[PDB]
Amino acid sequence: IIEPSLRQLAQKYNCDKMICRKCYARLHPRAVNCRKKKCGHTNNLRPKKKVK
Amino acid sequence: PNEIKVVYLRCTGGEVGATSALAPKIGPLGLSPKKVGDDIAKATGDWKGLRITVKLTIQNRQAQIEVVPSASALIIKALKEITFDEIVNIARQMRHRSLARELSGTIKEILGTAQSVHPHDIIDDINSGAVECP
Amino acid sequence: YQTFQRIVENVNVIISTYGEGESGPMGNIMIDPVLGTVGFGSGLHGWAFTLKQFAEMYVAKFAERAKKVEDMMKKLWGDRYFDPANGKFSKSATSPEGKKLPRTFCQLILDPIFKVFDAIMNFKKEETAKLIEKLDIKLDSEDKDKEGKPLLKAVMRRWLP
Amino acid sequence: MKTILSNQTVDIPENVDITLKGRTVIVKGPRGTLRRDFNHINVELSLLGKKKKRLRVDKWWGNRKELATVRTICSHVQNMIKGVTLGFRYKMRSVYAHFPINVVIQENGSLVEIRNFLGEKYIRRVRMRPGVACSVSQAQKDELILEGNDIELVSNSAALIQQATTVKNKDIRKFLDGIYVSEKGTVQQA
Amino acid sequence: GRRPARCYRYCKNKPYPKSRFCRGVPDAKIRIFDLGRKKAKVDEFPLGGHMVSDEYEQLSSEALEAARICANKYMVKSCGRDGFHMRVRLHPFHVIRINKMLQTGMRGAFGKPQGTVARVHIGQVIMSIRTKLQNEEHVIEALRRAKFKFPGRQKIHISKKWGFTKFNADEFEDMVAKKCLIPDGCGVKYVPSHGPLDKWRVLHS
Amino acid sequence: DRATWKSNYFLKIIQLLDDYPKCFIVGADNVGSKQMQQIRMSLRGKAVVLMGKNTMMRKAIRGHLENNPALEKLLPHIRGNVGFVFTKEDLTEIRDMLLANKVPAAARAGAIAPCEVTVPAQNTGLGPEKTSFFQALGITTKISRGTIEILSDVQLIKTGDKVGASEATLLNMLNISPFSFGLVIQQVFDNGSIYN
RNA sequence: GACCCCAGAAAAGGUGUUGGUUGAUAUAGACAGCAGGACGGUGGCCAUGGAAGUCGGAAUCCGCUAAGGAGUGUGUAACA
Ligand SMILES: [Mg+2]
Ligand SMILES: [Mg+2]
Ligand SMILES: [Mg+2]
Ligand SMILES: [Zn+2]
Repeated sequence: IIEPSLRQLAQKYNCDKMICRKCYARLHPRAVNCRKKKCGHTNNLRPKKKVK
Repeated sequence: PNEIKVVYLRCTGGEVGATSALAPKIGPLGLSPKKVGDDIAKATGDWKGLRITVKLTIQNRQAQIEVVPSASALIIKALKEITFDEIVNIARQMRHRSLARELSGTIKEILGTAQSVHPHDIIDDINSGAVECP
Repeated sequence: YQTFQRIVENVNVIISTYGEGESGPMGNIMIDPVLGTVGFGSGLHGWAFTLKQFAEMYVAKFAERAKKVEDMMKKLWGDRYFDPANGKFSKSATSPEGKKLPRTFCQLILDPIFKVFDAIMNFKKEETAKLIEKLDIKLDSEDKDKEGKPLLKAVMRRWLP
Repeated sequence: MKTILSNQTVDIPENVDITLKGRTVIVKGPRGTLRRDFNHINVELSLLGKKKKRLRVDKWWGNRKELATVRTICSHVQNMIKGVTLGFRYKMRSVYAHFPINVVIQENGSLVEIRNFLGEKYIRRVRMRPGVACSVSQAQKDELILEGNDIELVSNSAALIQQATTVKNKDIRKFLDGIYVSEKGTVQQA
Repeated sequence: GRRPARCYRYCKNKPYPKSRFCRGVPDAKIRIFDLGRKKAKVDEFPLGGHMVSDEYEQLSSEALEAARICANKYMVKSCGRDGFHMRVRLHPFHVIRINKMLQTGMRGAFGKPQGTVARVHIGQVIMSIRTKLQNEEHVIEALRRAKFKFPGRQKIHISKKWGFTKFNADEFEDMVAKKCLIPDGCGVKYVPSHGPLDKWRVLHS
Repeated sequence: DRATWKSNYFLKIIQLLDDYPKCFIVGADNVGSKQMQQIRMSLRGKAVVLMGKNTMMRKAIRGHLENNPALEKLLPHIRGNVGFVFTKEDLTEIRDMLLANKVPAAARAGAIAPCEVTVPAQNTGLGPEKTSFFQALGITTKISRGTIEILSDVQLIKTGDKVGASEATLLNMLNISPFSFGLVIQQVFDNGSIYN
């Protein structure tokens, strides 16, 4: 029974992030290029999907 | 407050509709007109547009009296049975009349533009009649 | 208390939407704790109670009996704030001293229940003895040697059948 | 391209005394002493004024990579000033769906025990960084206050708590249990 | 079914066109070389963009078909089916042989025709797209996508010539005005100032 | 077109500054486009209102300053979201008609509330399906006469603090009047004079 | 990473850094941040079970304006 104010706080760290298409790394939502060496810092990113 | 809050709008028109539309869906708000009320409301609202025909209604504890706003497509299709500037010129007299205007001549420009559903070229370099309407 | 009221509200809106009017042939059907048509407890542990018991025993602490318990249940449940320091019910959550007043339901129904739960679950033997003596609880033999949640079941089963 | 000079200046408040022992900055203020040496960066640190008390960081012939260390040093020094003047208070709101999280503060707020995270029997034990104090709130229901002077240590303690409270083998988008840093601010709010 | 393109990437053989000495060649993959509004006049599309190859290599007919379709889908989706014209200026006139192993060995190793490739040189245009001026971005993107179906490296050039013709865009207007060119079809007819005077009488009248 | 539009703004401002000797500088608060439409139509009889970049205003003013000096008084006052209203009617009547047309602005979610609003305990008239919002905000409410009914008056938001989405949508659904405000006169300018 | 033969590599990527080309915005106030607005005819026409800017086929206008698209997205069954 999570109150919405805490739901936003939890989602900020858990859900609302970006994912590299090549290496699945969890990046900050405003990231343009991946931060990890094994994916060539590729700029192919997709938002982490929601639960709805 | 007229014993009821019936200032809601309805978007039924043309065919009867009745219970096929959302007339019974919004009916329990007042519960008074019901299946007689939507029948007579459609009987009055058959004309003034065979389209969706958005309108407002006023309740007298049993029945409904309808006012039909001058929607663009509504009045255009209703007047339809070419530029026909004369008929829009006379049709801007009874208009809603605000249109966020500064002059009345701009109103016929705006609706000769919205009637594009070409008559844009008269509105583009109109020079006659911008004073004629008021 | 807030969760209890949430459940009450949800049931009430269910029956309001999907039932007939208050003027209906059935009549008023919305359940109110002041009407004593909602109860509490736990069936697994064998104890339960309503608004009637606490009000009745507090009236006996303080024909005519029915009137007293009936109009006392209205103070028993609601957004009414009772000060234990004052000893009189108040309808303001702020005292003249400015101190917040716990509401009556939590103050004189939930407070003893919470206190007996904490004493039994944390094994405070003198606390449970004092609580039994204040609440005139009659335990039986073979219940006087147990502790923890079975002792909780025993005390609650005897106190609130 | 070696830029001839890149310099940045930080103003010191009146009630703060900053001493330079080489590249080791010692910031002293009402809340105590913060010490940090920047010996891994080759810069020219100097104290200029007598009433303003400006501190200048200079980097000569810096290429692109090391040109960014000047602002890093200035921001770290400003963090030291903030810590010794107003202190750092991180408020963490412990959020749980079903199982309440029992947070027990042990000796002088240096140890935090998370008991019932997701209703399990293992007790997480987290030791705060030295000089960092933990507290359980009074104005808030499920809130932890982390106070300190070194922002590095305070936020690292907060991250220690947050990453101790971690869900495994589950849809983390669903299971939102844990303690998260609701806000980052100061003491005395000055 | 078809051998990888890297086997026939290089012009390692003399030209082998489908002739009376090379009979039974299977038909190539690409059949339509002009798409879009082929009928548009020269003045309709004043922009020409070319995909100039950098490798003296061989481009398979299947690859040409795939790149043509890749350009066609994007150009239709971006500029509509009436706003561009595509001309693939390579034809697969070279036949590549294959020595299938089921006599056995390298004895009688000469191979039967398998497919057709087009030999292209450095600086040679593979594809040309003519269009309206403001669609330069769309043309460059379309040719950029089409590059991915070819082995070697290709460059996108915004040609100075008006459309598909052989005259510069800045001189095209006054050349037509002073009648050195008459438009017809997608191109123009250059009118030299020598010949019969009756042609000049047909002009200026 | 940007250069032409800026030029058009220059000619517009110089023409209206020459035309109207009486102009009031007015601060635009969190005022909406619909509010501005209403204000322009209300003042369509007598006044005309212009707003734009302060830097553009000041630059055009300084450019026209040789032609009309004493307009430099307005120069160190073109700050923040403000603008000109040109009028020829008297000071207190224009001020009266500007304070008269202040729309009852709805509580926009995420904004700061300047007013302290406490909702009463009345027959709301809402259907018994909006009760979930009353449960989310933390109001205990009961069904009376087949409609939502609040037992006690309750404050919702203090002054000078942020508003929440649920708190705002509840007030929108109740259709009560939240904090209301509009464009307010900063100063006046009467033919080379400055007043408060 | 480290020298003809030569003992090992490709297409394709990089907001790592450097150099170069072309174009653009800007003291009439760039850019990025924080903060406002983001309207009316019009809940535009067909399309339908509901598609009100945002499933689609077409159109791309007007006035208020400082600006607001009959719409770049998220979202609703549609709204919001
Ligand atoms: Mg900073
Ligand atoms: Mg699993
Ligand atoms: Mg050979
Ligand atoms: Zn990656």
